[PDB]
Amino acid sequence: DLSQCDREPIHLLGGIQSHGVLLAFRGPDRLLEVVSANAQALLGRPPETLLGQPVGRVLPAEVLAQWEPLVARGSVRVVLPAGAYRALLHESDGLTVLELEPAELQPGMEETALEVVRRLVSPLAGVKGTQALLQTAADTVRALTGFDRVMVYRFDADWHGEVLAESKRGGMDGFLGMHFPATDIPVQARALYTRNPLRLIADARARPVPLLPPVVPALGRPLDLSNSALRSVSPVHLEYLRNMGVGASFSLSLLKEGVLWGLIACTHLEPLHISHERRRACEVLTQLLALQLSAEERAAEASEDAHRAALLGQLATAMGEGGTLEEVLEKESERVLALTGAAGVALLLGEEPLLVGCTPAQDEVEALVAWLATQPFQTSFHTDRLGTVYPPLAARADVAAGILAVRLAPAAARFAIWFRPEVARTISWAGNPRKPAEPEPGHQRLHPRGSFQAWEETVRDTSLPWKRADLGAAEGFRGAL
Ligand SMILES: *C/C=C1/C(=C/C2=NC(=C\c3[nH]c(/C=C4\NC(=O)C(C=C)=C4C)c(C)c3CCC(=O)O)/C(CCC(=O)O)=C2C)NC(=O)[C@H]1C
Repeated sequence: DLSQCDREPIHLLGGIQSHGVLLAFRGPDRLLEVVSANAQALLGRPPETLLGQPVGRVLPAEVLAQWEPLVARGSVRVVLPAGAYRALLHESDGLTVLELEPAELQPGMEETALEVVRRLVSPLAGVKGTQALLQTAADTVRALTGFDRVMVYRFDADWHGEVLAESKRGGMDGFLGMHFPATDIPVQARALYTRNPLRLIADARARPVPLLPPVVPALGRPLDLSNSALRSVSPVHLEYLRNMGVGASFSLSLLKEGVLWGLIACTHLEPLHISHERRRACEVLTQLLALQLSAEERAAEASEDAHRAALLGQLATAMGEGGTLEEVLEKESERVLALTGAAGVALLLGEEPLLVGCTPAQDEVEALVAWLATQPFQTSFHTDRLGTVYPPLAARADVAAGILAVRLAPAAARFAIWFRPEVARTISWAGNPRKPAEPEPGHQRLHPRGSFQAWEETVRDTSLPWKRADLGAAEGFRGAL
């Protein structure tokens, strides 16, 4: 992909976080093949001397005595000398990978989890706007995690993001409404998070624990840690969190109708571990928000549709109430523009264009009509930045930053073109986006940027996007012309 942020193979770093232990076994004798260098944390004896041993001679009796439900469920609670641990299994590179990490200590967590689910599945939830949905999603995740700050972060069209909503304890500073470059979460990070929706950085300042040996010897590269709960993250991102003053981090992928829409990102000023079962509870809340968002969006799409269907009906009644088509369209100007949420429309019904609302002058309409007759667009053409593809109108963002054109004749140049002004938006970046990272001379190390202080730009010359109901309304109005 684009830069070297994207090139770091974050699933192949060969380290796990220090609060857990990892063990990987091969073949039917279950021979210890990959083990973390801290494995004495939970194995009585030094890990390098257990490379090669069958699992019955490696693992504590405790874990062994739970081996059956472990194998069949992929997850079980074990009570070690060192406390209650949560043991997880998965498969990677032809190995069975056992991960142990401290287990949930509150017997009532799940009970607490069901109560915050209620807040978010609630009878008529999200009824005071989807902003209120985002806030409640932030509120319930922080209520359940104890994280100092919880945010809802949304990826925009170019994969830079913005904070839509924030929930934070009193005195925490936040980033509500701020924008962040796409490189802050690079492309191979976003692909990993599409397949693994959860990740915890329990202590941003702790050192990664290496795996032994540093390659899986069959393959000659490190063990793949894509599906590991204990995967230690890219050192650059740990530096990023240090620069933010963040001691611990936990984020959840928001997948909406197949694709990565955003994250629920949590941060804490001190280290903080969240149990595997408490993070699975937070995942239920994220899927719940994604469900509520989809439901609310489809409903909005449906209600908008009915509005445009009401309109063409009111225009149909209006025609055939007397007069010519140009006559009734002129009187029904407001409805004609409403169909696509436009400020103006030019109709080429044969002769010189009929100009309704604010449109460019007659001559600019004639030039554009002649140019649209050249392009390939089947039946309808639309853009929200006319000026990047049609320079003669590039300076008239006041009346024609976006257009929506429909063909009224096969080879002839007959069209309805709706126009939209620009919509200026003043955005605050968290840091200077022209300098999204501080590379070392020679560009081999790379470091995060040093400051996240507000940096303001106004985006000009672009209209509100054309909505699906806009294109539907226009297609339906071609018949009447
Ligand atoms: C040149 C490389 C860069 C880089 C690398 C990077 N970032 C990664 C993960 C990650 N970044 C964020 C960003 C944010 N956290 C916030 O709170 C906000 C806004 C308020 C932002 C924009 C997040 C949330 C994550 C996910 C991990 C987490 O802490 O929850 C990764 C992948 C880490 C991994 O191993 O998975 C990489 C490689 N960041 C840069 O800024 C540049 C320099």
